[PDB]
Amino acid sequence: KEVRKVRIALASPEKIRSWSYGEVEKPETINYRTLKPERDGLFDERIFGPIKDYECACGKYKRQRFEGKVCERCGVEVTKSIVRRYRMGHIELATPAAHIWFVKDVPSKIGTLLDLSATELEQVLYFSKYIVLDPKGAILNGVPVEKRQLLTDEEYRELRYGKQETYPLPPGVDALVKDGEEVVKGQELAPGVVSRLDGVALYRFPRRVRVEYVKEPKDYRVQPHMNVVVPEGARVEAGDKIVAAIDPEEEVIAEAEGVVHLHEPASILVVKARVYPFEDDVEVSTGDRVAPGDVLADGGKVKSDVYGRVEVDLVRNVVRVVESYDIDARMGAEAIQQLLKELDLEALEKELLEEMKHPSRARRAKARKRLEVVRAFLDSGNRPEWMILEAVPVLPPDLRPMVQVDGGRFATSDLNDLYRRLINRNNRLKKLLAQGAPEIIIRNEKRMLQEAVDALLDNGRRGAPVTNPGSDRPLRSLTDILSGKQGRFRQNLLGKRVDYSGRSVIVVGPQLKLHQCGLPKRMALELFKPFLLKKMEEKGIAPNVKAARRMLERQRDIKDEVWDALEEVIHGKVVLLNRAPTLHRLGIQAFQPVLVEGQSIQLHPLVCEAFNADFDGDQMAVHVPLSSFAQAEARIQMLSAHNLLSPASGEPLAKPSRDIILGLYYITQVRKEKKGAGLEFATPEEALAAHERGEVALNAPIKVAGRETSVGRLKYVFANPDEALLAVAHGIVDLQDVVTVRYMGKRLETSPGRILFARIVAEAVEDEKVAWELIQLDVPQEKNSLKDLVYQAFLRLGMEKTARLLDALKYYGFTFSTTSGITIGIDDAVIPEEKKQYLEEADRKLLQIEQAYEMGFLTDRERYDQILQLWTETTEKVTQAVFKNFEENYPFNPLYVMAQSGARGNPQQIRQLCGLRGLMQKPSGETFEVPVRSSFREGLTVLEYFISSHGARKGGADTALRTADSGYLTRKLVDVTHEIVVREADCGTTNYISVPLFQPDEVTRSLRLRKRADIEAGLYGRVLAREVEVLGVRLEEGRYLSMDDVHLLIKAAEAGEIQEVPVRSPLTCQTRYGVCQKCYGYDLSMARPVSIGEAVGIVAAQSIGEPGTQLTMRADITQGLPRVIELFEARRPKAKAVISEIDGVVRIEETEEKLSVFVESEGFSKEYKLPKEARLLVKDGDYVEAGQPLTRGAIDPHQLLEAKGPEAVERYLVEEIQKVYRAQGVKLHDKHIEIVVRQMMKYVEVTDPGDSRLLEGQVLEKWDVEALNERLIAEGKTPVAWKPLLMGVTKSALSTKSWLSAASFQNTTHVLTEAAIAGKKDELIGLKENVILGRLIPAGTGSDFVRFTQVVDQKTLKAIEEARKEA
Amino acid sequence: STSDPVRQYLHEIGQVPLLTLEEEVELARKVEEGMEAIKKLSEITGLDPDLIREVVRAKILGSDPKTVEEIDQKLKSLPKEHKRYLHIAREGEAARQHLIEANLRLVVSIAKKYTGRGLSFLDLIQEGNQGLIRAVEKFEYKRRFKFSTYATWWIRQAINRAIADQARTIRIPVHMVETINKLSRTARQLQQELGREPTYEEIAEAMGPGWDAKRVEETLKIAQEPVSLETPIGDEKDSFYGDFIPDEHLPSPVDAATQSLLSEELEKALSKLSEREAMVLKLRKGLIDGREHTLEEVGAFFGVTRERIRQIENKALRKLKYHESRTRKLRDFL
Amino acid sequence: LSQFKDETNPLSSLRHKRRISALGPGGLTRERAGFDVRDVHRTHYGRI
Amino acid sequence: GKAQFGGQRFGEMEVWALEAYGAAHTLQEMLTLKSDDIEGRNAAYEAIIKGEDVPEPSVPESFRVLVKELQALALDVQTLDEKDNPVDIFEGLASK
DNA sequence: CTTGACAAAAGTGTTAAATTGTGCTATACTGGGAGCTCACGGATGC
DNA sequence: GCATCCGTGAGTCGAGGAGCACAATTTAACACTTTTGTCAAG
Ligand SMILES: Nc1ccn([C@@H]2O[C@H](COP(=O)(O)OP(=O)(O)OP(=O)(O)O)[C@@H](O)[C@H]2O)c(=O)n1
Ligand SMILES: [Mg+2]
Ligand SMILES: [Mg+2]
Ligand SMILES: [Mg+2]
Ligand SMILES: [Mg+2]
Ligand SMILES: [Zn+2]
Ligand SMILES: [Zn+2]
Repeated sequence: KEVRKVRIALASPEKIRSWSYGEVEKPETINYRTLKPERDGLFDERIFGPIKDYECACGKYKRQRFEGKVCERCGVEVTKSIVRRYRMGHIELATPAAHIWFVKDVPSKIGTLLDLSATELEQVLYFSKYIVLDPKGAILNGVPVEKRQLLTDEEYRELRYGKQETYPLPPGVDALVKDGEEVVKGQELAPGVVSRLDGVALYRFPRRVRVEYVKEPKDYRVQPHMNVVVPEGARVEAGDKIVAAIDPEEEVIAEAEGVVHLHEPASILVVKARVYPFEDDVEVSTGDRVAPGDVLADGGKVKSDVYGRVEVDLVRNVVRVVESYDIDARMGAEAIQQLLKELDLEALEKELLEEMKHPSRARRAKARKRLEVVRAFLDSGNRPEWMILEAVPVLPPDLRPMVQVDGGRFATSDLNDLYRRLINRNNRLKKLLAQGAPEIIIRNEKRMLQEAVDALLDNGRRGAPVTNPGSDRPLRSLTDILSGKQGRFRQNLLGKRVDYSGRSVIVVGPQLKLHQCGLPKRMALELFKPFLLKKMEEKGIAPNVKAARRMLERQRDIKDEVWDALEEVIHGKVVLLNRAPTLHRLGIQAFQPVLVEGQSIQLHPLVCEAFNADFDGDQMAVHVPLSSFAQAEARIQMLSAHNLLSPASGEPLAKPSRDIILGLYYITQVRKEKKGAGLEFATPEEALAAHERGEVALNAPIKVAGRETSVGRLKYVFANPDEALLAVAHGIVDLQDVVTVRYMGKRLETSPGRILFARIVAEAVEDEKVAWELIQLDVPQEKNSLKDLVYQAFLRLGMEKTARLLDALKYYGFTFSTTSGITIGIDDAVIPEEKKQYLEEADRKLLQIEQAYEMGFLTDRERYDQILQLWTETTEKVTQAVFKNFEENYPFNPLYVMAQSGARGNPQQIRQLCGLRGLMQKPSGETFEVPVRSSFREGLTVLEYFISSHGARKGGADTALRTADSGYLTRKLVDVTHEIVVREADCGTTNYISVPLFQPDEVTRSLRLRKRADIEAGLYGRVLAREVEVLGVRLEEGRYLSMDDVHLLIKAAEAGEIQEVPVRSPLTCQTRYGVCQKCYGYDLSMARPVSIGEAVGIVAAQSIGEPGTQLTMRADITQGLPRVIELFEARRPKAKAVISEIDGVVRIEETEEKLSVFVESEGFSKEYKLPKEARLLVKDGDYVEAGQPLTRGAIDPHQLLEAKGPEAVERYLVEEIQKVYRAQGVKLHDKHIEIVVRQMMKYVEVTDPGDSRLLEGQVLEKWDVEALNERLIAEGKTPVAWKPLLMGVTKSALSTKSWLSAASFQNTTHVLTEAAIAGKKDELIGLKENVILGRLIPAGTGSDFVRFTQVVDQKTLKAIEEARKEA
Repeated sequence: STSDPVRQYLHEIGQVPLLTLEEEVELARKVEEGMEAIKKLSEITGLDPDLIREVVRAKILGSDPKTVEEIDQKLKSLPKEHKRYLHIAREGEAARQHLIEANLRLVVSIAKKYTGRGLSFLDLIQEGNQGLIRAVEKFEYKRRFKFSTYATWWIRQAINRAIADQARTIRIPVHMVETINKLSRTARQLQQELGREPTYEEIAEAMGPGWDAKRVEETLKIAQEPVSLETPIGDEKDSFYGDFIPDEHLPSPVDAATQSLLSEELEKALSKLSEREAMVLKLRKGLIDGREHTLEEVGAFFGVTRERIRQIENKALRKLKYHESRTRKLRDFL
Repeated sequence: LSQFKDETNPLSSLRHKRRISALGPGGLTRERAGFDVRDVHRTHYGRI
Repeated sequence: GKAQFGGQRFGEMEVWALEAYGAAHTLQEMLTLKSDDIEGRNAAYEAIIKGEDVPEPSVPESFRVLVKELQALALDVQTLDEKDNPVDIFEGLASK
């Protein structure tokens, strides 16, 4: 009784009626006066249940004693009122209606089975053309009619009702034909009209009757209101009626005996029929249908000779058989449902299997697509005709509520309107059918009924969307409810609004510890209200919980002891601080709340970078974990002081920042004086004497005898750091003056600030020796050095001491930056003297370029390029001049120190402040010829400011229009790798990847060592697959590569001892539904082997997508997201490179006509016709390999896969995606990209079915076919020959086994349509499926590896063991 | 093509040529003769006239079928003088179908003047078709009036009734819909005459006797259409009325908790009572079976008379008052 | 285009009356608008 | 919203953060006990004010809404167990 | 704990008054009308 | 080649919302019992 799997399948009309507690027969919702729901309506209590718990409609039963009872007076079951959310109804359709999902979802599921195209299916379903279901021997245009043939309305009318036409004669003229005379096509009936069909021409309305009496051509005038009652050429006896009339006064009779002749017809009706006069009463009547040989009229004497509808003319005393066939052709879902009922899926499968052997590829592909649907219906057990609705389910009323609001007016959902229209049209069709309405009225209503069902199921899918009258807003249908960003999945299942949650503005708390946050008292009172009420009840504050809650309702009613109790409540507990967007996992962190006075949240400075939270108006969400599990997970796993390293790269993420770095850099940097700067002496006493004379400065570099030192190193020699800092306090020396100190038995020559920094680390880590090895004393502490210190401290000491060191660095960095005296003035943006000289040099060269152009030595495009190169060169020269001036003359300049330390700014921004702004681009992308020669200190001109505004707008627009692309990419990556979890320690695989230490350098055409960040991002925290012998050090198999091991491997590569490192990677992992511990490697956030049960798939997607989104909100516009999304989607590039399908020697045949490249082998010679504008990277006399590029550009991933193999494309995809993130300085481990690429290469295509039921070209997971192949091999069968397949993250995520995860991602209509027909059963393997059902995710503490752990003290364990083994 | 249902319908009805006045009279005469023939058939053969007209209609339309042939063959078994009335009945039904088919342009011209009143254009036509069918049944050609003169009354009648019955989510009776329409028309005439929105007193006075400001306000309140739960607010397409309407039906966690707190505190207080005295109150107040019982009904369960139980029920009630006064552990839940 | 008046301070209301919007009935769409519609043109000098 | 005294939206990316952390039970509480598990949220609040630990959560009401809305589309969505037997998540309130 | 009076609230009937649903109206009338810096790449279809 | 469907980041504070005549039916008002609680002693 634990939901372990969710199955979706088609619902039969029988099953739909089993769900329903009653048929909804009326569109009425509620009574307009009493507001009580109407009987038999959309809100009927008899169907969906009582409005209020245990109470009938009549109010006779009103208590739980009569549970499970239905009142006889009203019929409402006495039960809970919540059953109205779960009890469904149904609408019994007068005529069947097709489900729009199985019609308009390309490729059509109904059309696939019936072999009907989308055009043909729509025409039949919406009553445009008939379809033949029984020809009944019908002949159309001389060709017999066959089954499944489409007939237009005109064609059906001719076959079913015969061919006939009426010709209106001009008034007065008499036709030359007689009544009951056959004519031919084109024959003249009257002298003004001609026939168009051969048949019996009969008089319609003879305007004048000319009776010939026997005594006499007496003429009678026939008015429209009078009708002739006798035949033409009929002997009428004296007295018999001739022409009848409404008024007997004008009625015309026969005076004497005579013969009646009809003349001047209103029109002649020529019908293709057969006339048979009858002697006695007719054995048939009007409207019947006869076939050759049937006894027609005269008791067997007169018999039919042709098919047709028989109509008898009483006046003419003849029987007319209008030539027609009783063809069985219907429109709409009625015919379609019958077709699906007659299908023999077993017979259809056999025919499709036979057609699957056609050597034509197109027919096999078409047969495969049809056979996949046929196989789906057979295996699922569904029936094809279930796709047509005979009974439409009705949603429970509480899910489509009609609720009164805070006022008095009613609010209702759009589903009630859609249900009402369906009921209104269904009931009207039932009435129309009962009245025997004509076919056009019935056909229009059946078509409208079909559209009503379509609008309810999926509004706007076919035709114009349905809008509520009085507005143009489309009504929200069932498909719209479950699909889209605002659908049920993404808005209510994958994410929810939660209780015990708050939000406020965040301010900086420097006095907080790394694990602490400042939570306002008023937020904490509300967030911890249930816990607080219990605590007040425990103490004497309140008598009980309810009195406690009333006490807290009014602010003035809260005493001072409530706050004391609130302190006791939150003791030990932690809360989750959240800042949106949660790009990575450290966007939610657990903090120990500290109650503060105010309304803003105090955030620790060190967690700001991880949260991407500054204090210009940011807000955060607060969440309170409730149970012991939730608190334990937050305090152990999610605590801020426990997540110190970045999961994406492994480098520290909580590290000193802007103000902290500045304070530490300022005191650790030393002074460089220029007063003395070079004088040489003989004895130190002479040097000291010179200093007292003012000739040489304290820190001026001098030479005493042979060694280069300073006066400070000689004049001030301190026995210990305490004395050195004592001299600083008394003002003898500053923290930046280089002196001589004795520390740890070494006579160091450093500044007191550097010695002070050494003590700062030593006291923080509480171990002098290790802290000495962790720090770099002889350099100023920039961002990079501090980051290395945090990482090294983490490795040597752990999280607790590193967090203590982090807090110590934060305190001293803040303290020293405050008193140091960092400030920004207008003069701090020092203008170099070289700027004026450079601009004059540029102006002279610009004039020289202009003079050369005036003489015609270079074109417009070349001159524009020459101008740009000159200005780009000048801009770079000024940047160097700006920073050279700072380094030589103002080493402590605030702009220089901030830029050098990494606290703030970059040389590009410092140049704009100090040098020149530079070149700017037009809105079209072209750069202006004139640069912005003025910096921000000098002030731009009005024109230069307008020119500079084009790029500021262009950059700001990208910051807004590329976030959606990156956020969409992150969702794709999450949904394709959400199921990847470390599920076991080792999968036992012997495969691996060889991470290259040398990359081919094309410009040099040789192998060069890759960058350290390249090798570290590909080898750090990875298990060695094979033993490596480097530099006399044995790195054995199975050894996790630490950072020291990576550096040793890099050092060995520099010595030419190793070219590539074999490591275990997720690409070669054999673990099903995830990776193993030995193939993933380290948990980069802890620098230790990954723990079993970690959702590395979610970590991988967040690690990749965070830099994409983070950087675009601050490059990625051109070759960032466009290339990464293209690579992750495995899209074919527009300007794709040309690769050789085979290996061999190249032979270029460049000519004026075209460019052609020949790849020559022993017997093979491939020809590649390149375009003229092709940048070839290979020349004649080279040995190219298969898949090696021949032209510069982006390699098509699919062409490379089929030319080289799965390993090559995986290497190419990981490398090229990395090349992007490296360009913008992002460090990201290869594991996360390889996890996503592993999901891309997860599927294969069948090429030879073998001894299996798979189809050629069928796509299935590689793990399944490999398992299938070994099963076939086990029982001695031909294995399935498959082919590796590559697909993008979107296609891979949509083709997963689980329909719940796929439906929540995209194509909810398509995913659910394919799943329901196939009867797919979701095993709930990944994370999204468990989130949707609210289960415990199979990762982290919810993994089967750790979930069943038992904890017990020894006393109970000894007691249980003793009391059980005693027997 | 075929994506506009109105265009497809108009093309379908355009395939039936309009009836000349001679054709109209002939078809109208056949329907009346056919209907009379069905009456003559029933009177003689004995079956239900409604039964026979369905059998005749079934044969004409073609395609309970078990009994239709049984009745149809029975009718054909009549002699010649009676089989004749069958023939007029068949032609009359065939002429009724043709007469209805050829007037499908009339309903469209009538129905196009009723759009925008809560029903779609096709819904008006189909309702107009129902009125057109009724017009044919009741039409009499003896009066020499053309069909469009009499059909127009039935076509507009069916369209008006459908609007009064299907244009509102909360259905309002026809008499009240007429009152609402009359009220709106009266208000508009006053509004265009007084140059401002009329007050309820002004609207009631113009309406006539029996109308006051209270009745006008109630009728306007009744005429308030329900508002959709999915109507967006603001330019952002992420907020709807459904996101701001709380659910007041299901008890809140606080309400469910205090109910449990009261229940456990009441049973604890009832422990101090006697075994029978606590039983009487829990049964008189309906704490066991769920429903309040009577002194007589409680009496049958213990075999005690009505008057005695009231005394012990009151005595047990007084003891709880004594216990609550000495503890005050139950006052706060009130 | 009929927007709730922003009158935090007199400058707020003054700005709101001088704002030019490419959206509204008959204009562009917030999501269907490209980079070209949103970029500063050379002719905005002195006008926008 | 603050005006409606509403909760904080714990969207997809926030759910991803808990999944990446491995906080399976913290995620389950927010999905069920603190959002839409009507029986769970009533029992959790009652447990807290009694000084007890909150009970194990149950199926969310949003999933029940999803199943019924899927049933309104004539799709037979059935929750099964280890032995493929149907499991009633509606507590017998929808079984005719 | 019983028996007998006593109001009396709750329960069973009656005709009345709104209230709601239904059919009819006869010169002749016979194919709608609304909307128009389309946003743009990408994938699966004939 | 193109026709069509599907996709296009996350939170948040406000601002918002034809007429009448007739039969048929249900809703109210009026009486007359019924059952049902309250004293009354014994
Ligand atoms: N449409 C937006 C705008 C902003 N943000 C978030 O809010 C931040 C706002 O950053 P911004 O103030 O524009 O720049 P900073 O990065 O703070 O600038 P600096 O580095 O100079 O401090 C973004 O980085 C992002 O985290 C967002 O999610 N969506
Ligand atoms: Mg900032
Ligand atoms: Mg900010
Ligand atoms: Mg000295
Ligand atoms: Mg806005
Ligand atoms: Zn009842
Ligand atoms: Zn593995």
